[PDB]
This record gives sequence, C-alpha cells and structure tokens, in this order.
Amino acid sequence: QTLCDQYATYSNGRYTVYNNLWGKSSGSGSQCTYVDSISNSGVAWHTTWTWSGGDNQVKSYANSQVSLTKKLVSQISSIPTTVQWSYDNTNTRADVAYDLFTAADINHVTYSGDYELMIWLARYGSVQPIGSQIDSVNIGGHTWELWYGGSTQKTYSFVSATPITSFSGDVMDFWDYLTSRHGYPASSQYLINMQFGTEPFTGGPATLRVSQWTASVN
Repeated sequence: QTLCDQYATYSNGRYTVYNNLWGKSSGSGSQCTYVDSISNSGVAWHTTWTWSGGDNQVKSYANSQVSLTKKLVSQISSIPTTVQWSYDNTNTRADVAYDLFTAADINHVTYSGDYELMIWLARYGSVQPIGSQIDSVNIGGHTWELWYGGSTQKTYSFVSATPITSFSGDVMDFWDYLTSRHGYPASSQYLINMQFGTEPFTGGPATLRVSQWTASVN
C-alpha cells in the first residue's frame, strides 16, 4: 500500500506499517510511507519526508510494528530482532530508532506507557533524546549513550554515536540492563508495543529504506 495520510496504515498478518505523522502540527512538511514486501518472515518498507519548523519537536514516527502477546517483561524469554536499513540523504536532523512501551495496566493504550524504551541506531544532526544523558553503557557488543527523562512517561533512550545500519540483537538485553542497574519493575510491567522507524525533526527530502525488519516477542 501507499500511505500518505496522517494516520495511514497497512497490515498483513504479523507486521503492520504506519505513516504516523503524529507531530505534523509542530511544523510544516509532508511524508509518505510505502510497503515493499511483507510476510511472516519480515517486512520491507520505506518512508520519504521533508520537514521544517518546530526545530526540537519530533514530527512523525513512521514505523513497522510486530504483533505480540502482551506479557510481563519478567516472563519474556527473548526479543530477537534484526534490521537492515539505509538513508539516502543524511544531512538532516533525525533519528532511526526502536520504540517499545510497557505499562502496569495490560489494557493501556499502545502508543504510550508507564515506560518507554528507545534504541537509537542512528542520530543525525543536532538532535537529542528525551531528558539528559546519565551514562555510557555496553550492551550486546555495542557502546550506547544512556539517556533518561520524562514525567508521566519515563523514557530510557540508548543511543549509538555511529549509525548501525545492520543490527542484530535481543531487546531483552536492554530490559535486563534496566532491571539490574536502574530498578526497572520488570515483574509488574507488560510489554504492549514494539516498533522500528524514524523520528524526523527537520530536513529533507530524505528516504529511509528498511530492506528487512524482523522481530518476535518470546
């Protein structure tokens, strides 16, 4: 499908793709998302955007999403994921990131949570995560900046200083890290959403091509 409207979506079984221009009112621009291939083994998609204004506000988060059974984080065995992606124009202010939400209420809305976990595989330009940097950490064979902030929604962001365009990992390593070292309440939080996509601030035109994304919550 071709997805140019603000909340356009396409789903086929296990994976869903969204245009998700939730922050378009913060600036001026436009964005279209496209599904290239979709199956039980993974999804390929791309999104093209130009954005200006509201320099420190995210304009959108076009993304692919994996279907999951909502489970306590303490009961999840593994969250394997692999992704291959590229940007054609990197002279932008944007990130490429996983986004996960957890909540104590299993029926919480899925686009927010008690906690948000972001894993930024790339940071372009003068943009920064929510909150402030609290440390540099080593997880899964990579060094990450760890950021924390937010009020009603507590957001932890793990940021790679160098773009990782071919990534494989287990997101449970990041939940384990927060559980062990930052008191994250894994035994009372349900994982309710897992997504991968890009947050534009300003720039463009730029096309994120995701040649394959796979994920599973086990």
